This record gives sequence, C-alpha cells and structure tokens, in this order.
Amino acid sequence: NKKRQHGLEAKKSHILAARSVASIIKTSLGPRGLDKILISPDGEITITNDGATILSQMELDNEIAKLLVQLSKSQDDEIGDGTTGVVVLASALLDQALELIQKGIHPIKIANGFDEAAKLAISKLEETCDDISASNDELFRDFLLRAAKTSLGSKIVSKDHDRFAEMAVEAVINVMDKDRKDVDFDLIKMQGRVGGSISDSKLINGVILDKDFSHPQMPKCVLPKEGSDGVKLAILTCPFEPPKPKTKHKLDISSVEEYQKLQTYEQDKFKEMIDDVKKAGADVVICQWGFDDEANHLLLQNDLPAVRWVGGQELEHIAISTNGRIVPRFQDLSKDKLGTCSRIYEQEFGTTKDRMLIIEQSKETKTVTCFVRGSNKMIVDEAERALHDSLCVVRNLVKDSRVVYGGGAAEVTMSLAVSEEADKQRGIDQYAFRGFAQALDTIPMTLAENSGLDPIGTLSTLKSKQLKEKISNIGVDCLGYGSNDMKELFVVDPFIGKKQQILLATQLCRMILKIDNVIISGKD
Amino acid sequence: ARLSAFVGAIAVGDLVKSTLGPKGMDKLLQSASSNTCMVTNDGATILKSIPLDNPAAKVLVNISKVQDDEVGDGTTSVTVLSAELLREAEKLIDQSKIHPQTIIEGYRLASAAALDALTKAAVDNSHDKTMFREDLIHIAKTTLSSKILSQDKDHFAELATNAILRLKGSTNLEHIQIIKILGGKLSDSFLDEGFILAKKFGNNQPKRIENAKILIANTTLDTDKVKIFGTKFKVDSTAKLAQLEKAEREKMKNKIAKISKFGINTFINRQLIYDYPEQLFTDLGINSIEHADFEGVERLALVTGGEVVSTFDEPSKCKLGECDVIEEIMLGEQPFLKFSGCKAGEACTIVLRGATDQTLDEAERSLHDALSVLSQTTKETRTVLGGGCAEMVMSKAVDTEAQNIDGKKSLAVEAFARALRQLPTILADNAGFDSSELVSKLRSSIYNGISTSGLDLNNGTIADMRQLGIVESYKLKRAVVSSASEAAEVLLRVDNIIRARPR
Amino acid sequence: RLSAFVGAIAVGDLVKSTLGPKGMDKLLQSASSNTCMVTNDGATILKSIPLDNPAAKVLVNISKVQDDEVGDGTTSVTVLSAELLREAEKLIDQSKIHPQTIIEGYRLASAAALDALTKAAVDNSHDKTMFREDLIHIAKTTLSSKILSQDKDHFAELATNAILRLKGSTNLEHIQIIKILGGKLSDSFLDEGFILAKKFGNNQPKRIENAKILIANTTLDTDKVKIFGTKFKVDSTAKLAQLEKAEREKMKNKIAKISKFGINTFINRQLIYDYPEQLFTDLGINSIEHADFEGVERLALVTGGEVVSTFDEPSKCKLGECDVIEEIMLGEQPFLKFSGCKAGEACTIVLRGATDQTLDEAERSLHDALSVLSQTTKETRTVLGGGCAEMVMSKAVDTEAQNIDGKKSLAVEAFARALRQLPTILADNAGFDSSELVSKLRSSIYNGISTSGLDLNNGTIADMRQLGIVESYKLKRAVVSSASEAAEVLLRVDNIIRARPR
Amino acid sequence: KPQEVRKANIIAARSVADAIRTSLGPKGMDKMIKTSRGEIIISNDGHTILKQMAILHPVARMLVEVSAAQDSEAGDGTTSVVILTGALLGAAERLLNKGIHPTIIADSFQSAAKRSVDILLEMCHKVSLSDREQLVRAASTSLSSKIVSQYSSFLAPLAVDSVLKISDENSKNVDLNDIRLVKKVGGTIDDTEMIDGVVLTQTAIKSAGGPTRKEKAKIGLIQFQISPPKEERAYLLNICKKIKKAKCNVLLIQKSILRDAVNDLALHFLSKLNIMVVKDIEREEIEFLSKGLGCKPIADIELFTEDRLGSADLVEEIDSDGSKIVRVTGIRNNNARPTVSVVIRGANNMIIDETERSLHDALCVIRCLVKERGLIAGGGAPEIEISRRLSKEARSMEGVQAFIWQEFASALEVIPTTLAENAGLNSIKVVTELRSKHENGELNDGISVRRSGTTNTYEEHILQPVLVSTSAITLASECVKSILRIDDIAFSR
Repeated sequence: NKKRQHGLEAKKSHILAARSVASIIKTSLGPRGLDKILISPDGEITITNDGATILSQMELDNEIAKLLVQLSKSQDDEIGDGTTGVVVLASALLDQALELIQKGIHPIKIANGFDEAAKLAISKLEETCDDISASNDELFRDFLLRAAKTSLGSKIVSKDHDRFAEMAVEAVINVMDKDRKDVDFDLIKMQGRVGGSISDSKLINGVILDKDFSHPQMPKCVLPKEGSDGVKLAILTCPFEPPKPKTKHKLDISSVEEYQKLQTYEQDKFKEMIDDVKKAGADVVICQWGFDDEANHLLLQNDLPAVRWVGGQELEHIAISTNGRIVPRFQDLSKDKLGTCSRIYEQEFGTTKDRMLIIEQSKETKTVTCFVRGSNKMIVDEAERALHDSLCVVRNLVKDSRVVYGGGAAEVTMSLAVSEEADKQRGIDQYAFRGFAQALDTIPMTLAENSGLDPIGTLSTLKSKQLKEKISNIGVDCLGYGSNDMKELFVVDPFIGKKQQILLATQLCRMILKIDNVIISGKD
Repeated sequence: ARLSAFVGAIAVGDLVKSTLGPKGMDKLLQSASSNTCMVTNDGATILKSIPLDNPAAKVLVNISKVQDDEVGDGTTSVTVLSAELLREAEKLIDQSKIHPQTIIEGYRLASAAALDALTKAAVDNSHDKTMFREDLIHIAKTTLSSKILSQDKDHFAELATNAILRLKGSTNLEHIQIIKILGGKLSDSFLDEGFILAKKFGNNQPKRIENAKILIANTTLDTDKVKIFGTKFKVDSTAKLAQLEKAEREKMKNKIAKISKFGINTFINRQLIYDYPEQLFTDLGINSIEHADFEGVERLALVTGGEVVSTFDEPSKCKLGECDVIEEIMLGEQPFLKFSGCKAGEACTIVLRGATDQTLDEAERSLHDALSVLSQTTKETRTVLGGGCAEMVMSKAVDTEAQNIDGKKSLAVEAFARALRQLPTILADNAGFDSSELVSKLRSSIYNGISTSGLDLNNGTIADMRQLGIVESYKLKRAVVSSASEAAEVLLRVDNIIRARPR
Repeated sequence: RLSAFVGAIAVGDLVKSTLGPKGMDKLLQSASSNTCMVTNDGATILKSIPLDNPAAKVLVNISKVQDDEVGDGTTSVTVLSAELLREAEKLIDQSKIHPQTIIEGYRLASAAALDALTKAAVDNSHDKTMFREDLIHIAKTTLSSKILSQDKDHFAELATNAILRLKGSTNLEHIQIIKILGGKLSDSFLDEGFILAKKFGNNQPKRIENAKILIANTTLDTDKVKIFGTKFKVDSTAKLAQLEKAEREKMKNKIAKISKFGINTFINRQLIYDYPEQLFTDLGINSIEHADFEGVERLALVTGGEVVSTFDEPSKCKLGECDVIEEIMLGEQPFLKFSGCKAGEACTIVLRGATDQTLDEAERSLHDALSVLSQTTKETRTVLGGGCAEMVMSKAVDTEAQNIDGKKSLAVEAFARALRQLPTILADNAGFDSSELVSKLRSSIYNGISTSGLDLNNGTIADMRQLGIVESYKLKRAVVSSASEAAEVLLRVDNIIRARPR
Repeated sequence: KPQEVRKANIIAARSVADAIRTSLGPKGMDKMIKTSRGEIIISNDGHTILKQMAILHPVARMLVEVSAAQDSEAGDGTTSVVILTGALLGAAERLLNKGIHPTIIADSFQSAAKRSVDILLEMCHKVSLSDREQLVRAASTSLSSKIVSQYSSFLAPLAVDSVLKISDENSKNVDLNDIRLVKKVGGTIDDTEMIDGVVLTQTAIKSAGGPTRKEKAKIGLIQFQISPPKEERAYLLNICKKIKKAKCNVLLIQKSILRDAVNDLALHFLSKLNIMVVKDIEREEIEFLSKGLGCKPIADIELFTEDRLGSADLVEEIDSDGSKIVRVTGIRNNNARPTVSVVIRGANNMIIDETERSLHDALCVIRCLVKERGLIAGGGAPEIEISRRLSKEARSMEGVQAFIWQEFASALEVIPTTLAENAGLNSIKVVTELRSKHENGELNDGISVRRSGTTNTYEEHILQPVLVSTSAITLASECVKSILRIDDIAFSR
C-alpha cells in the first residue's frame, strides 16, 4: 500500500490535493462567510464558521493535507487569529506554483522566489503601519474597544455584542499590566450556563464555577468578619463527619448497646469534625463526598457553607487564585494550606435557579471568570469562542501597538508593491515574483466571493484606489456599509498577525514544494 | 454542494406538510419493533419519532425542539414556514444564480417587514374585561383545535378559559394540574381547585380536616433511623434482631418527636412510613400521607407553600403549610384527596373525564399545551386575526416592501411573500377545499382592503374572522416569524457537510 | 398535457441563446456531416433542426408564419411562447389548474398587454426628419444578429435612405438587393438604378436614352416553336432549312412589327439567335436575352413594361420607359442598369463584400430590415425597446392582477412572469448579471421612469431614447399577439393521436 | 405520492374484508388458518379468525382493533363491523375515483352516521329490563346456536338471575367481570347455580380433621405466604398469633411457589383454629377474588388485621362426586362488588367449554339491553330499513353531501347482500324483495333461513339488540375515517 509516481508529475498530484483542502475552507472566510456542517463521531451536529474547528474536524486521507493542517495549528496556537488565511493563501501560492511548474521553473527556483518576495512584502507593509495606541491612554482604551467589536460583531451575538466587548476590553484592562508588558491569557477562564440571553452574560471580577452551596440553611455569603484570613476553602476527598464508607459497611451489631453506640460515636465525631473544620481553618468546605446532616447543623453556628461532589481541577482553578492545597487530611490544614479569598457569594440570575458560586478577593484579582449566557446550548459554545478569539484580538493589540488597516486592503497594498518590484526583476525570478502577487490577490478575491461581489472587478476597484490615489485603506465592503475606508469603519487587524500570516504561508510553500515522495507504509 | 445541502430540508417539509390544519391528515409510525403502530397528526410525536439521515435535516429538528419547549405550540408552523422559505430559496439558487448570502440578507430585510405587519394588525382588549374573557375563549377556540378533542371543543373551551382566568395574575403554569380520569365522554370533565392526589391520609383520621397545619417530610420514614442508617442486624440469635428493631423504634419516635414538635394537624411524606411511626402519627392525631412522588412533593411545595423540611429542629425558622379544607372523597372511581384553599393559592385543577388511555394521552398533551399558549396571553394582550388572515396580511406588507428595494435583494423578498402564501395554501389543501381558488380569493380580499377576512374551513368559504372568532396570539405568530427567520439563517448558511471520524 | 405542453419546451431551448445582438451560435451537422453550418439565424435554426415531438411541429409552423408575414420576431415569438409554456407547467403540477382556466387567463392578459403597448406609443408624423432619425434608430435594431455589428452604423443609412426615398408603395419589389464579391462591408452603396445583373447583345447599342422597353416572352432563337414530333425526312437540306429560314423570315417580320412600335430596347426572357438579334442593331434597339422570370417580373413593375408574348401584329401591346439604359461593370462583372423608369421611385442596394458566405446572411438581414421599415411607414407609432416595452407590459399585467378573480389570478401573474423572462434572456445572452439587471429594470419601471432599458454595451440601465433602441408598435403587437395565439393553440392540446405512419 | 398511500391503504384493507365476507350468518362458510406456530385452526367465528390472523400490514391491523372494540362495546357483531367497514372502503374507492378529497369523504360519512343512529332509534322496539318475558325471548335467539337447545330454557333465566340481581333497570355499565362464569366438569344444565358470591377453582383440605367450611366466617385476603425455613411448629405457631388475632375464620392464600401458601401443618393448626383452608389459589384468580371481596390483600403477615377481612354469610365447600367447590355467599362488605358466579354443568369438558362461551354471549346480549334498552329486527332488516330512510331523505340533500350520502346508502346493502349470498339465495331476488317489503310493508321483514326466503323476522322471532347496529355504524364511521386519514407510512425510531 505505497505510492509509485516518478517525475515532477508527482508534485501535480500533491498540489491538486491542496486544492481540495482549499475548496473546504475557502467559503468560510469573511463575516458574510458560509458555515460548515460538522458530523461529530457520535452524531452531534456542530455548525461553525471558525476555520480552526473546520480544519480540526476536517478528516482527509491524503498525507499532504495532514501536513497542511498540522502546520496551520501553529497559527492558532501562537497567534490565534487567522488560521483560515494560512490555508487560503497557501493554496493560492501552490496554485500559482502549478503554473510555474508547467512553465519549466525548477521547484527550488520557485521556493527561492517566494522567500525573497516575502522579504519585499513584509517590508512594504511595515512602511504603512499605524500606531493604534498613539496619543492618550483613554484613546488606547477607545480604539481597543472599536476593534474588539469587529471580531464579536461577526458572530450570533452581533445583536448586542457590544456587551461581550464590554467584558472583553475591561477584562484585559484588569488582566494587563503595562509594567508587565504581557498578558497571560490563562488568567481568564471562559464559562457560562446553557440558556439565557446576551444581556444575561456578566462581567465577573473573580472565579465562578458550576457549583452551588449544598445546604440551604448555610449562609449564601461568607466574609472574613472584619480581619480574619479571608474565606478559606477546604479541598479534601472525605467529609467532616463520623467516618462512613461510600462502598460497603459490614459493621456487625451484636446488641442494642452496640447498635445505638454508633450514634454516640457520631455525636463526638459530628462536633469534632465540624470543629476540625474551624480548627483546620476552613470557612467553607468542598469535598468529593457530601456531609452528614447533623454535622451540617453543627457547621451552621460557625457560618460554614459547604459543597459536595466536586472535582479537583475545578477547585484547583480556585486554588490558583487563592493558593490552596489538596492536603490529604484535615489535620495538617492551615490558613495557607487552605487557600484564602475575601468573599464567596451565590448569585441567582433572574429565572435561572442554578445559583452559582463566585469567589472574589474584594480587590483586583489574579484571575477572572466571565459569565456567558445564550438562547441555545450551541450558541454558548460559539459565543465563548468569540470571547476566546476577541481575547486574543486584544491580546495581540496589547503585544504590538503596530496595526494594519485590513479587510484585504493590506493584501492589495502588498500586491501592488509586488507588482512595483516586478519591473526591477528582469530575470528568471520575474516569473515567480509576479505570481506572488497573483496569490496575494486571492485573499481579497476570496473575501469578495464570499460576500457576493464581482470576483474580478472588485480586485480592480481596490487596486484602482490603492494605486492611482493613495495607500489609504481601500477594503472590501463585506460588512454592507457604504464604501471602502476601514479607517472610517474602524476595521483593524494586528500588524504582527499579518506578518505571521505571510511568513507562515511562505513556510508552507517550503514544506509542500520540497516533498518529492509520499511513502505510506503498512501496519502489522 | 448546495444541491446536496439544502435538499435535506425539502424532505422535512413533506413529513409535516399534511399535518397542519383543523382537518389535518394523519401519519402512521411503525418501527422495527413491530409493536409501535402509532397514528397521530401531532408534530412533536412525528418530528421526534422519524429518524433522519441528512444532518441538515437534523438541524431543522433541533430548531423545532426549541420551539416545543420555548412556547409549546406552533411547532408545525415552524417546520412548514422554515421549509417553504428554503424551498423558495432552492428555486432562486438554480434559476436565477443567486449568491447564498444574498438570499440570507433578503430574508433579514423581510423579517423586519413581517414584524411590522403583525404589529399593525395587533388588536387588544385591556378595556372591556368581558371581551378579554371572550377573546380567551376564541384563542382557545383556535388553540384547542387540531386534536381528537375537536368534537368536544366547546366544553374544553370553558374549562381552559376558567383555568387561565383562575390565575388572574402571575402566569405560574405549575399552578395548573391535569388529572387523567377514565370513564365517560369528554364533556364530563370538570375544573376543581382540590389539587387532587390519588392517596388518602391517616390510618383512621377524620376525612374532613379544616384549618390544617401540613408538615412535609422528604425522606424515607420506613424504619426511620435518627441518622444511624447504615448499621446492620448481625446477631447470633434471632431474638436479638427483633430487639435491634425496637432500638430503631426508639429512634423513629425521636424523629417523630421532632416532626410532631411542630404542633401540626396534617403530615405528608415523600416515601412510605412504617406502621409504627405511622401509628405514632395516627396516635398523635396527625393526618399522615405517604408515598408522594416528584409531583406530590413539588406541587405541594407550590400548593401548600411549605418546604421539604429536611430540618425538624424547631417549629419556626421554616415554612409550614396550610390548607382550608383537606377533603378525602371517592371520586372518579378512585379514592381521591382534595386540598382546597392552600397557602394563598389562586390555582385550580383540570380533571379530564375520558374513555380510555390513548384518548387521555392526547388530551393530556392538548390541555398541557393549550394552557401553555394561554399563559402567554396574560402578559401579551395583543391578539392577531387567524384563519390565514395574518399570513395574508404579512404577504401584503412583504410585497409592499418589495416595491422599494434593490435588485439582488428584491428577488428574495418577493420569494419571501410566496412562502408566506404557502402557509394558507397548505391549510386549504389539508381541509380539502380548492387550494387555488381559496388562496387567490384571499389575495383579492387583502389587496383590495378587507383586512378582516380569512378561511372558513368548516363551511368552505371566505368570511370575516372577527365574526367567526378565529383569534391568534401576537407572540405566537411573532414567534412563528421569528423562529422561522432564525431557522432560515442557519440552513441558508450551509455550504458543505464534513464528517469527522465516525464511531 | 404534462407531455403535451412540455413537448414544445425544447424548441425554446434551441432558440433561447439566439436572442440579442450578443447572442451565441448553434452548430448544425448534416446527415452527411460534411456540410456543417454555423449560424445564429433563428429561422434557419428552427427550419433546419428536425423535431420529433408533435407539439414542436406546431410551434415551428407558428414561427414560419411570422417569418413570411412579418420577417422579424422569429426568436421573439418562439421564446415568448416557450416561456408561456414554462410558466404553464408550474400552473399544472404544483398548482392544479384546469387547462381552460390557463387559456382564459392568457387571453385576458393579452388584452391588457396590448393596452400597455398602446399607451406608450410615440409617433412623429410632423418633422419627417425626426421620423428619419427614428427610422435610423429602428434600423439600429433590425440590422442586429450579423457581422454587421461592426458596420451597422453604415447599413442604417443604406436602408434608411431607401425607405426614405421610396415615398410610395411599400411593395418590396421596388427594392432589390445585390450580392457582389469584393469590397468590404462598408464598401456597399445604394444605387437608384434597380440594376439587372446581366448584359446581353452582340453588337447592340449600350447607351439608350428616352428608351421604350419591350419585355418579351416568346421564342426568337430558332424555329419549331412549340412544335413536337416534327421531323424532316428530306432529300435536300434546302427543304429542311427553308422552314427554319421561313421562321427566321417570320422573325424578320416580327423584328419589323416590333420596330413599328417605336421601341429602343427589347428585353427577352429566352435566348435570341444572332440574326434576329442582329436586325435590332440597325433599328437602334438594345436586345437583351435569357433574362429569367425572377428578374423581369420586377422589371415588369419597375420599368413599367409589358410581357407581350405575341408580336404577330404591331400596335397591340404596351411598352416601358427608361431615361438611361447602360452597362455598369463593377466587382469584375458587367451589369445592366436602368434609370428613370416608369414609377421612378425604385432603387437597389448593392453589396460589396469579402465572400458570399458573409453576404448571404447580410442579404437576408437587409431583406428582413426592409420589411420592417416598410411597415413602419404605415404604422409610424414606435415604442422603446431594450426590454422597456417588455417591462412596461409586465407593469400593466400586474395591474390586472390587482383587480382579478381567483382562478385567473394565478394565470395573469404567470403571463407577467413570462414577460419578465424576456429581458432575462437578453441579459444572460449579453453575458451580464441578469438577476440584478432584470430587477434593476423592474425597480426602474415599477417606480416610475418609463424611459429606461437594458444597455447591452455597458451592462447597465439607461434611457432608450438617448441610447437609440426603438422598435415598432406593429412589431411588439405581433410579438404579444402571436404569442397569445401560440399559447391558444398549444395550451388546448391534451393528447397526441397517431395515424399509423405510412 | 400521498394519493398512492391512500390508494394502497384502501386496496390492502378491502382484501381483509374479502376474508370475512364468507363468514356472516348461521349457515356461513368456515375459514382455515395455519398459524405461525404450525397449528391449523378452522372456524366461522370472525373475532377468532382475525385474532389468530396477525395481519402484517399495520393499516390493516386497525381493522382487527375495531373488531376487539366491537367485542368490548356490544359483545356481538364482530363480523358485521368488519364487513360494514369494507363496504365503506369500497364505496370510498368510488368516491376517490369520482374526485372527492379524503376530508370531504370522512366528514360526510360522519354526518350520515349521525342520521343513521337516529334512524336506528326510529326502528327501535321499545322494551325494558323489567320485561321478564322478552329477556328470555332475546336469549333464545342467541341460544339457537346451542349444541343441546333442550337446555336453553334453563340457561335463559340463569343469565337474567345474574344480571337482574346485580344490575336492574336503574343502571348504566355492567362489568362482565362482576358476573364470572365458572365451569365445573360433568353434570347437565339441569344443575346450574347463580352464586351470589365467588367460586374458587381450588379445594379446601385433603387432610383429615379439616373444617372444610365455616358459617358466619371472616375471609382472609392474603398475598403474603407463611413459610418456615421444635422450630417447624414454633414458626407456624408464632404465625398463629397473626392468624388468630385478625379474627379470620377463612384464609384464602394467594398461590406462590417461593413461600408455601398454606403450611403442611397449618391444615392441622387451622383445624384447631376452625379456619377454612384453601391453598394454591391462582394469582389470576386472585385478580377475581381480591377485587370482588371488597377488602384488600395482605402483602406482609404483620399487616394481617381485622379491617382487611370479608364478612361472609357462609364460606362453604360443595362436595358432590369429588367436586369440593369452595365458594362464598353474602360477601356483604361495605366496599364489596356485586359479584355473581355461574356454575356450569355439562356432558364432558368439551361441552362446558362451549357453554361458557355461549353464556358469555348471553351476558353480552343482556349487557346490550342494559346499555341500550330496545330491540331491533334481524335478518338485515335494519340495514335495508336505513337504506330506504337514508336514500329517501338523501334526495333532499344538496351539494357533495348528496353524492356521498347516496354512496353510503349503497354500502349499507353489504350486510343483506352478504346474508343472502351465504344463505344460497339469488342476491338480486332477495334484496329486491327486501326493498319492496320495507317500502310498503313492515320494518320487521328480513331474511329467513328457516323458511327459505324473505319473511317477517318478528313472526320468525329473529331479533337482536339495537346496540349491535348502533355500535356497528359508530365504529364503522370511526374506522373509515381512521383509514381514509392515513397519509403516509413512516419508519419509526
């Protein structure tokens, strides 16, 4: 079960495979983009326009495509923005290469050209960069928001998405420190409840997890009581109560004395264990198993809410901000072995009776977990993806104040620059540098084709104004506004992101054009 | 691509097309089990029962499943309108070469047009409270249709009308209880505030308890251990085991001491009670009820107004229930217990008097959903003209907005109206009246004034719907447009079907 | 019905691509396959393609009537009539409409459509120059479908000046078209001389002034005129020859009996023998021979002559009159030209093209255009084209749907939907986006502006009055009239019955 | 193709009626069926025919469901409801070919049915359950099938004694489980008993010393069995505390194989307690006993108390030639049921088996007279009578109602046509005479197999309860709707 094909004709097989990958992802590019139906292994129906999930759930058997996907993962992991453009641009770069192959251009002569042409394009893009953070700090916050809405207004939340941008820009403002000059995106957890509306999503200044207090007589809010070590959370596997197995018992009872004798044992272990909560230093107790009712009533006098059947990772997320520990026994617990917060309160959301638990530090917290609602279970999944992506939108805008005015205008601006350097080639490479422009044009072309605009005249419309007039942003009208000028529409992409799109795509040309054999061995 | 993608929706429409209307046709269900012979015009049963292969058709199912829980009615009209919107689009795609997004954008503009028309036709009676009551009869007159109850609808109209008039305030739907009683034609049904339970109270307690104090226990009182549950009877002599149970009887009485600590006249338990702690309830003069299920516990919490009372440590610091009359009666050929005048209870129970099980099964769904529709008419007092009028009213406004709109989008808005004109067409065909004559004569009526006409499918003509009393909900018809608007947006955006590694 | 109506739909598919000056060509392959033809001429397409569905035999015959009757609108009628059937299918399978209901609705709407063509009519009886300018704009449309798309501006003057100078009987026999090899399309010219394509005579006068013309249908070659089974078993060749010489003496007398009329030109349909011809030389008479019926039949009415099949006695016949009879050699071919003929309004269009393969099509092109222009002198009302009339028609049909009963409503709208397919076919064949251009014209005409039409050059919508695209009231009347007739026939067909083939 | 589904449903359903068409009438023909288990049955009983048929077409299975509804509604006419339905389906095929929409057909048949029921009242012979004579006359019609009709005058008032006691004229619904037919092998119909209590299939005591019965005794209704693991008698003696404390002089213990119903020694212990012993009482028979007795079963011996006992006049075992029949008289409990039981005697087991079926039919005859007071003529007289009053009035109907009601009239002739065919008379000659007799003559005229012609069925004493014809029209109109309304057949999952 191996392949046999000799000559450059094998590269025609390889490129024709890439055209299949593109025919999938192509139609997903743009805010007017078309969705894909994803058949889950279990039959679950997922509908998304996100090329990261489209490529992740895309299953193809040609190993050339498996390379294209594995390499595109680096766009999602390092940057997290335009994985879609990596595949779309690469396909066009390979499509123009197919023409170069037939013209007799040696495979390496092709690769050397795309490398030097990228050195021209990225440089000419830098000549047009702009500083989104210029002037005042309040202007930074303003423009930071104006762009964040461009990523959120493209999803189902677009009706009132400004509210998801409210939590996003304010979150990264809380999570970003200009002295640190970096944003640890793991400091933000994405979590919501199934059902609700856009206005039911909240900006939460602290940790919220899918839990509620296990006993209604315990206080829904615990405070340090003016000066204590905040609110400590007990993270244990066993409850504070007389020991009772959760599998089998097998306690032989020989007489009535022995029968009720366990209740005597329970009374001392009831008060001992609930005193061991207070002595151990827990203000609330969360254990993998629940707590005895009589212990629960003895906990009441000390205001010791508790929660049952909770996994370690969920309490870990709290323990990250509170510096808690999973101590094997309650006897070695301390004010520090049990992590500390300032306030734990249980919040009800209108008709939502879930009443989730929120852990705050009564100050600027080291972590936030924002609250997401949406009218359909699957809307919530994508809505949190919008917060994930818009979190990376502002994360890159913090990383690099340099931005480009996008919408295909930067690609056409770079395309025109490549055509300017075409006349300066006057050599064999002139064949290849020109094709780089023909490939750069496929991004604004794809943007127009997914929008319902003229696939050819749109290219001449953008090139006309970006050539005869000025480098002023002349974008694609996919948003349905009046005309071009994304500076007026405040549609902006990160500079470092577009640089990575061009450079990573060039790497894909180095990877695909330099594979001459596909040897697929069997398995024993 | 789209030849394979959108076609999945066409099948969904044909599965439900014949089920819409007062005279609808039935579908037969049968599985490989061979014993699942079901005949129903119910869209919820049909939609949930039919397995579908095309995942795009599975999308329409999930869309309508939301309609079922969100509103409880109109699930047929969502599948019909949403399918006809996609069928008109399939014709636009091939014949005119229309971009998929162009069709999506047109239905968005048309959604605003339809919402304007339904708003213009809103007729409300917050004045003339008597007419609001009559409108509730007329809304039920239309909502109670499509069922095997159609022969007895007039009786069910007054039953549901008083039920919604009984709430006379908050729209709490769980206040409504439905009892399935065998025996008699459906006209024998009656509405009673008694909140009927099928169990009695006490061992020997007086059957009429007035000014009762009801205490609910939610746990197991069969050999009720005072939190020493988990011990074993492990003795070398049988006599010792019986003594161990007497130790439980000491513990049961301590639990009964805490339960009776409240000073109660009546007591209700989720689970069964052992003769001894039950005899203690009997000896203490407490009206004791056992073996209450989820609804027994949940409804009593909403009826009697108390707690599950996990803590019996004090007569206060918790809600204790009350009932004006606890009436034990032999009614419906089954011993019934009736709680009348529960803690500030403004509710009632609807008792269905049917012939057999399958008939009561359908009336359960009919009345369950019927009051669900009426529950929205208290908050939304604006009503809509039925009989297909509103569908034709929308078709006129959509054609009106098509007068002023650009080209690529005008082809979709006009098609949107053609889809709206399929709604009254399916209704007329399922009633067996000339599907072309009736729909066209509707058009001449609505185009040349007369914004009150609709289909008289009982007599086979076109009549003033305000005279015939065919009334719809503003929210119901708005949700038909709204749910269909979102439904089309989802399916029109499908460009391919991608399969991950199947299991 | 399902097959009876659909049977004819294929006919529209054959011609749906022929509509418009930008249209596409059909390739014909003969049974021998070696005589393949490339043409966009719709009448040639419909006549050349055999069709085996009896419903198509009817529609083809319908279009043949329009070819002989009008000479234009072969595609316009065939396409419009096909779209009526394409709409009818949806009125049947998906609607459940009785065939007769469809018939009555199409008749009802055809009346309203005639009214729209009437209300929008514009005529210029005053300012005959403005009528000339409109005739130019009319020719700009009728000259389409040919390679003349490059030189159309010049052929408009060739045809407009002819019908302008006619100023008389619309008989197209007053106008002749000549195909000459050599020259470019623009090298064609208009000549008032109704040129005959042949010179005859041995030593005969080639210049005749104040001529009297005698067209002849007799035998002046040899003897035994209409004598069959007569043989000369003679012992002397003088006994045989004397009888031909006697008929030559009778012709020598008929040359004198002809001469006694006062004749200066003698035109004969048959051959004339050198000697009976030679006697004309001293008489001052140009003798023409072997002129066929096709030519002399029009000369009979252009030169105003007479047939005069019998010359046995003088003063027994009429003659023609011509101011100048001369021989003109152009295109390396001698011609016989006439000037100042009885009924002097005659003229001819002389074509000077590269090859007859191209002239054959331009000949029929101008032939049909002369037919249209002739009719516009009797019906001077004109309408705006480019789909302007078609969309104005659809506007009125919608008005009928405002006030209509229930069964006829679906049919009235179908008639309109067919009218909206007419500008659709135009746009598709022009290669533009028809979904926008049709709805753009729809919004332009529905929201006032009864001026706009399809600009086939720029792919846009503009005023037809400034762009110069106009068509006849009579042409558009025949399009919608024959269309309702075509549907009246085909919609009435329910079953196909076959007598056993012979 | 929605029309083809309806076309297929009619074609398929008509083939079911073609099976039953031959079975109508006392002289009708027999059907043989080889069942899926290999057992070949032969009989003319229509419900038996359809019960063992198991038609695989789900739409045709509805015709079987109607048959059972006819059996539970009236208890007779199980063939008349199927044949009548088939005529509506064949008439519907004509209506469909004439171009009538399914919903127009269905509602028009419903409207014609409303008048049909009224017509049945017009022909009703008014009787009452106080008419002790006609009640026997009605039974003698159904007892014409009796193998030995020399005993028909004994079973006649027997059924009356069962019902006349538990349900007089002031009554609505009679539960045929309240009259339990309990057959006993041997004897003759000279010995039948209307038992005002219950009759048990189990004997009392095989051991000596047994009470065998007790007068003025309390009835134990127990599902919990007494089963031990000195200890043998000690356990049962310890249980004797529960047996005696309840004040129970008769124990009727449910059959259970996990725990012995009555302990082996309990026969002797209860002979000291003077308690009547009955063991191995079939649970399916407890379904009869635990209900009729009016008390409630004991699921735990500790619950065996006084309130859960019956208060019987006498619980006695009848021993005649090895009978030993345990029965109760005078249940007389506050919550009791009007339970009557019939002791059936006959030549051999094959005779008493058939007798039970015929006595069940006789109770269905009276049950028809309880639900619907009044008799109608037999011999298809009501079917011809309706067709005259229907078609005579149908001339005044306007619109499509005239054509559907006229077709309904022709369908009503399927019964007298079938009765004539299976009787061997020219179908045209018979129906023609029936038309002239109902037009000019009496509504009692009909088909007589006794006289070999059409005669007065009232004079020939062929009468039937009106409920059979009213339920036939009712269920048929419901069936023809349910079949015409099937628009598609979908796989379910």
